Amino acid sequence: QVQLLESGGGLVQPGRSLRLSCAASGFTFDDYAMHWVRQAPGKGLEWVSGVSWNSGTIGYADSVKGRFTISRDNAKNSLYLHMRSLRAEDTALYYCAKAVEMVRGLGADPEYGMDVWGQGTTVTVSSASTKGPSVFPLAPSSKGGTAALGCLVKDYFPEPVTVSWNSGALTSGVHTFPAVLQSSGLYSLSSVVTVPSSSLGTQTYICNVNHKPSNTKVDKKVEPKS
Amino acid sequence: DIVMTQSPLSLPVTPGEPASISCRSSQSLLHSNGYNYLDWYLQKPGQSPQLLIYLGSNRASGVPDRFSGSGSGTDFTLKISRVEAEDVGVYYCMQALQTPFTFGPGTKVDIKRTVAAPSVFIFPPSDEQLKSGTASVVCLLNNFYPREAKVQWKVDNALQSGNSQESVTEQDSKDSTYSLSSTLTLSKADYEKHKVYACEVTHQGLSSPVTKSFNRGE
Amino acid sequence: KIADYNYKLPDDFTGCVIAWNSNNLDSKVGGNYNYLYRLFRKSNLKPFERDISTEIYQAGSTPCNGVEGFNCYFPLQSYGFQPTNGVGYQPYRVVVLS
Repeated sequence: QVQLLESGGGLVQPGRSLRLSCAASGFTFDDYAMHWVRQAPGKGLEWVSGVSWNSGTIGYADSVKGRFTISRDNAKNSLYLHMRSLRAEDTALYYCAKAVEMVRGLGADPEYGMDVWGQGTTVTVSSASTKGPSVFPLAPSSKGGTAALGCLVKDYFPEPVTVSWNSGALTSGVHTFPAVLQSSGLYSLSSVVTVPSSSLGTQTYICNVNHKPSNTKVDKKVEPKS
Repeated sequence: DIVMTQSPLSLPVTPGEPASISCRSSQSLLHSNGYNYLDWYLQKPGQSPQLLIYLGSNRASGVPDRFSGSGSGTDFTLKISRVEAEDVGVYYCMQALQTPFTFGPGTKVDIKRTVAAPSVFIFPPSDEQLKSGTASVVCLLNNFYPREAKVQWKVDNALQSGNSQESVTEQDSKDSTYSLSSTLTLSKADYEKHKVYACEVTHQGLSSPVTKSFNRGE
Repeated sequence: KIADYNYKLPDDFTGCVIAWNSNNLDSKVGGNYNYLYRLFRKSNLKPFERDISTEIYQAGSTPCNGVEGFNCYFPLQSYGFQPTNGVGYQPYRVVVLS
């Protein structure tokens, strides 16, 4: 049972020193190569750092030359990564893992083998002010056909929020599209539901929004501006 | 840095026939022993990235057997031989001859569906929303398959880039539904100085790229 | 510095020391900038110590908060292992067997 525990998350300011710890278990630690993989939120996955079996730093990425540190605690089977001078975009969903290739198996030291991704933490590297959530009804157009109406959650911070539809009564057609991030760390999502168009009168249209950090549970309503 | 490309950017394949994806490099991955260093990796929606195959043909015990490796010199291919609808997901390839390591663009593979002309709607922002100081004009591209259909926001026939963000949902199990909410951001002053806003959709089945345009007020 | 702040070897050594040039390997295409070494620390290590205290070196009382390079000295010094590696500049790999 190979296991990797990731710690070092939470709300952190960019530009500040950061400490990330990954604990390894279920396999002999200090005989394998090891890897940190960058993963910008809202984007793909990219290699950021690594280290050899002998605890030798592989190097650093293009934009982070000579300002991160990767080290290995061989005593308690752990690995640490320290970051400095974060910006808004150096935020990443960093992942920890090891290498498949064994010492004296199949020249040169084998260091590839992205194999067992420990669930990487979600270090939130951003500096945004407290924005009161702005939920708003995307009103239904008078659409035979299928009506499309929504609720938009914009200018809110922190990002964690939840939208339910008619308190669970409306389940068919709900799609909460990802919140587009703006220049000033502003979040703007739109939950859109397609509903039968013959029930514009019998249905009172409510959406429930939950901003847990602000304890904002609001039962708003969608009405066509006409 | 070694130049790497993945082709094609997306290939919809039918179960029952093999598939060929390719990664192209700017350097020959041959070594003194003659072994390339291209390793293929996979990820599903909701999954962390996962391994596919080592070095294409140099194999370790336990790797899946349906994924074959071929190619030569600088350019190699991953071949999907055994067919299943699970093969859908994103693919990546790595080079280990020179440091640092780097991912390619990565490509997404999905099961093909019958090509449907999209239903396009357009939604003017509400006035009380307009009071906030920005106009959020909405376009709805419902049921365009594949995602190849492109969107063009036009205020008074403006060819523009930026300020338009199109959110597309995950592949809905119903007819591979692809629903897109396109938000166009306009200034409060810009709203009142122009009249018509047009969301244009270009789809393969749409011989006429539809132009849903609405006007201020009604 | 190599003793106090780089690596405090125990004064008594029961074994042997071997060092050798690694210019052709421990040097990147145009300088091995990825390799650093610990020269900045206000505290002394125990002999044979694995110090993972890579926190920003603060020789004064400046509230760095994580800020580096402005009254907040970077803990490490950068080996420039370029093709300019001479007899004193070469990367000498060192092993002590105790």
